[PDB]
Amino acid sequence: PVTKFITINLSKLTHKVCYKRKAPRAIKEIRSIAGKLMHTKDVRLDVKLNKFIWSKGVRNPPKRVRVKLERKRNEKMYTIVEHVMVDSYKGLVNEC
Amino acid sequence: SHRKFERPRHGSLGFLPRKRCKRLRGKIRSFPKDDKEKPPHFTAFMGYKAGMTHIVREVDKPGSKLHKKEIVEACTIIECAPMVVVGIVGYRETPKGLRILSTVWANHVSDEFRRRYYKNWYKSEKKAFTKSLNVPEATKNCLLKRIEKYCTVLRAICHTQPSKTPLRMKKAHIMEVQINGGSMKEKLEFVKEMLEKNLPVSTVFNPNEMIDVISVTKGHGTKGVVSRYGVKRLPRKTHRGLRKVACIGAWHPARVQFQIPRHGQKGYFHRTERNKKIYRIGLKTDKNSASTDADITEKKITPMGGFPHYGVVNEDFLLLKGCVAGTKKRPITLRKNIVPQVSRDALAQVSLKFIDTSSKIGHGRFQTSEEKVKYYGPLK
RNA sequence: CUUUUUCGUGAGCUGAGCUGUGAGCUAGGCAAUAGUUCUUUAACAACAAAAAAGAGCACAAACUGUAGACGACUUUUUUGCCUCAGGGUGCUGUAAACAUGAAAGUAAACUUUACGAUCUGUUGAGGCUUAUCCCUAGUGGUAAAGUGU
RNA sequence: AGCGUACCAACAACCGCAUCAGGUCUCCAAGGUUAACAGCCUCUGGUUAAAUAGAAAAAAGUAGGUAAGGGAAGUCGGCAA
RNA sequence: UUGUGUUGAAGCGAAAUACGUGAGUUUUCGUGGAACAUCUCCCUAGUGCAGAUCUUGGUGGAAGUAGCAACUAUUCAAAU
RNA sequence: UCUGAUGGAGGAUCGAGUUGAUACUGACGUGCAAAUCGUUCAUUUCAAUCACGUUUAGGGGCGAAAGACUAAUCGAAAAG
Repeated sequence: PVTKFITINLSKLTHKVCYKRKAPRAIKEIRSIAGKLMHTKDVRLDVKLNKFIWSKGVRNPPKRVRVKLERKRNEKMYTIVEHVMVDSYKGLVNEC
Repeated sequence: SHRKFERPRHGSLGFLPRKRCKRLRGKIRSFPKDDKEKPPHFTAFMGYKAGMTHIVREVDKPGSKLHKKEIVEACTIIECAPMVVVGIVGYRETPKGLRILSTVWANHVSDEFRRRYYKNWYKSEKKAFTKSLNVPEATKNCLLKRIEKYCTVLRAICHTQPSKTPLRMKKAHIMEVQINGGSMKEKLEFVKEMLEKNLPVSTVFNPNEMIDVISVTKGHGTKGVVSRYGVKRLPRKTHRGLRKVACIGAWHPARVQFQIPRHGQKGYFHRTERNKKIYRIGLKTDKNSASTDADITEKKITPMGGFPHYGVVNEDFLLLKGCVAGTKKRPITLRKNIVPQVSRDALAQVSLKFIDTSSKIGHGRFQTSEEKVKYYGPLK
């Protein structure tokens, strides 16, 4: 049961993807990354994070997203992924 | 009936089958012929493709339209960290071919060399070469005496040191380099002396020497016949597509001949290319390895920003005129010429005036980062 | 098999003695029997049980992309790798905001105030830069340990 | 007085053997740009559904783009663009 | 005419130290559950199949293959 | 006679829609489809287009004429 703050570079994850699949691919990669980092199969993305990823349409999701992962106890373990509004991304490294 | 118009066949049948190479490492099919009169010497080396640059050299070809003018030539950089001699293999001739009499090993081998024997080195307890290295010196001398008595071909096992390169790979590439030179006794003494120390490029090759390069070409997966064999595209009106060979054989013989070009694997082929001239053997020690007498700047071979897709050349290197098969990071086997060349190109003493070190990413205008910052001045 | 014995080799012993082994010498008496043959069960190699003596990797997984339709192939799994960040190298071309700043001109008050494409300064700025670019024992992480022998 | 009055009208309710990219008559007709009931975008209304999805992404196919220098030398023919 | 069947008929599956030259005949075991022969002689016919792009029915290899491609596009969370 | 307006004729012009079908001899050709899909093209005040109703029936009809059409059937329909 831990909380982590990480930046995800979505540009290199959606680099090879079609126009019509950029935002869904970004969402899928965010889920996969959170699952791998937290070692949980149950990953729930916040609707606000979905809104942020889709805010610019399907064509271009944000290049980087600052996100907060949280492990919760209620197979048993699962993780919430939440958007973190930041003015800038420079100097923002992984935190635990 | 006969062809209306004759044209030569597409591609060479001498590089068949166009299948993937068995291995990544370039393998010598045959070493240069042994000359007993010459002193014992190594005949091959292994390095890694770092990248390409261009140089300026003054031509000395009388009667040529270039002659006294200075020309630009493309060159390939092969990072050549010193190899390590770790083994000796004796070969004797039989009607069935060359037969190994025995291979003896040095008293110590590096973990880099041992890694090559493991598919999963991280989770193993690394027990290879741990108890065969305590063999008695008497048995070693017995094996060496029998090799001297019965063998006619001597090869030294030597391995690269990828830790000295930016490669992600940790297991060393190991190969046999045939010792060409004097008698069997002299060959054995020559290898025994350096049975455990480093073998730099300079002891194997001299500047302005022609060598052959053995490597594996750049892979491209399966490619169509148009790209793989260079056949002509069919006209735009062709019903089921135009990127193919129209007729793949006459009615008889009632089969498809092996000479017909077809779709298949392209690239990742083993190739042995002859007559690449060494323009410079750049040492790791000196800080002006990329400098010339006409430049007198202080700069090393690595272009500003690094060698794209390779890294920084921090070791011994050699500058090969022209191109070399393979991607960056590809292991490249340098072999001595099978027979020494006496042509003017092979014997020419190259005098290079400038070695380019601008950024190979984009269109670099500066040779050094210091020159870049000097030109731009202070910024935010 | 016993007796009289001669010569060569192995165990242990100290070039050398003893025991055994093979061949031989003198003398003796001691056996074969299945009804006329039905292959003369006779070799070689292996195996099983019971007795006596000596004696680790690979796959998967995650990573990689020098590879690739899928397999396969090149790699790494704690001086490594992934990640983000910093730096380098480049690409584009000077961000947003502010300015009794400019601006072809216009209108509206008793010399100022409003509109204004566009331009200027802060600003070679801002943005992007590996996803198959380069450097960094910089941040955080590096997971269950399943399958075959 | 008697009879009809639900619903579809195709987008799966009709005819094409079907929940078939086909066929099948009529009326209403917003805003911006504009000559325009054109094209493109939008408001009301409707929809986000189509005999499938995920991943990878090579050959080849199909539907398109762009190509230095030359400019029909291609081809039966400037077919296609 | 003279026989077999619930102490198991016809049919069917596998067979047989079986007989025949052969079409076949006859037996055994198993299954089956109600009929069956007659070669003593004869009468009668819609009486014998490998084929006919044969008829009807059933079933294969192809093959877990071709393929499930118009109509720009889906995503997050919750309920059942 | 000449000039400028006005006027609004025409089996006049371009052009969506409609009605068709020139070319790619494109796709498809075990199709979405026993004639479709895409682009391109022809056509739009008239010999114009559409609906319903109604008439003409097989050696007959109907034909701005191709032996065309007459219910996927036409150098003689379909059913018995």
